[PDB]
Amino acid sequence: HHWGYGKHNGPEHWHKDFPIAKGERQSPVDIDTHTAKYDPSLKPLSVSYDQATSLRILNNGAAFNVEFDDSQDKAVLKGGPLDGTYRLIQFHFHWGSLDGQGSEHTVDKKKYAAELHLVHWNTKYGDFGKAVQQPDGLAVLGIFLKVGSAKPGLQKVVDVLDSIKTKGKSADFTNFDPRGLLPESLDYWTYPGSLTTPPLLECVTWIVLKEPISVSSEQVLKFRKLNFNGEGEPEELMVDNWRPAQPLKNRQIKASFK
Ligand SMILES: [Hg+2]
Ligand SMILES: [Zn+2]
Repeated sequence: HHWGYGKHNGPEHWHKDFPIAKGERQSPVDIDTHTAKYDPSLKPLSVSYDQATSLRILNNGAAFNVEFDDSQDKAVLKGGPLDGTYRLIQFHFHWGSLDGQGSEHTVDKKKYAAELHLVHWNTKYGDFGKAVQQPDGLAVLGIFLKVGSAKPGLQKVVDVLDSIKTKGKSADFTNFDPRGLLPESLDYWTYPGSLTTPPLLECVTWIVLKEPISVSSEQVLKFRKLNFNGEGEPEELMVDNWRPAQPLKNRQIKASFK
C-alpha cells in the first residue's frame, strides 16, 4: 500500500510516511498575481537546451519521465533567481481527467489542463542524490498547458506513449528537443519550494512561466490513456496525478516582470 493519487493513498495521506508534507516550504502553491512583487534583483533567465541529449522515456507509475544525459553540462538552466548552473535531468507532466484541472500550481486559483516540470540539479553538488540534500539543490521550470491549438514539439512524446502504457515500462527516446515545449516569453514567478511527490524534499527553487503553451485536446487525451498500474493488473487510468496547492506560509513569490 504505497502512495498514489487515490482516495486511500492520495495527497492527504502522504504526511503519514512523509511528515515533511506539512513542512514550511511545500509545493505547489497558488500564485496570487496581485500579491507577487516584481523583483529588480532578478538576473536574466538563461535556458540553454541546444545541446540537450534525451535518452529514454519511462512510465514510473506517477507520470512519464523523459530522461536526459546529465553526465556533462549540456542542457542547463542559469540566471534568474539562480546562483550557479543547474543541469537538466528529466521532465514530466501532471494532468487531469478533464481540461478544467491538472496543473499543480494555480494562478489566482485558476487550474490549467496540465503542467510541465523540467527538473534540474545544482552542479556544485556533483549528483542529483547529493543535490536533494541541499536547500538549493534543485531548480524546476514549470510551464502551464492549456487546451487549444496543438503543440508540434510535443507530438513526438504523445506518439510513444502507447509503448509505455503501464508502470515500469520504458522506451528509447533519443534526439528529442525540449526547446519545442517552451512558450515565447520567459517571464516568470519564483519562490522556494519542494518536490511535489514523495519524498517531497524541500530543495527546489521554483521558476514558473507566466505564458502557458497550448496543446490540442487530442494530445492531452492521449496522456489520459496511460496507466498507473503495471502490466497485467486492473486498469487504472493515469489521470489527476497532481498535488493540490499547499500553504504559502512564510514565503513571498517574486515576479520577473513589470
Ligand atoms: Hg533539500
Ligand atoms: Zn512534477
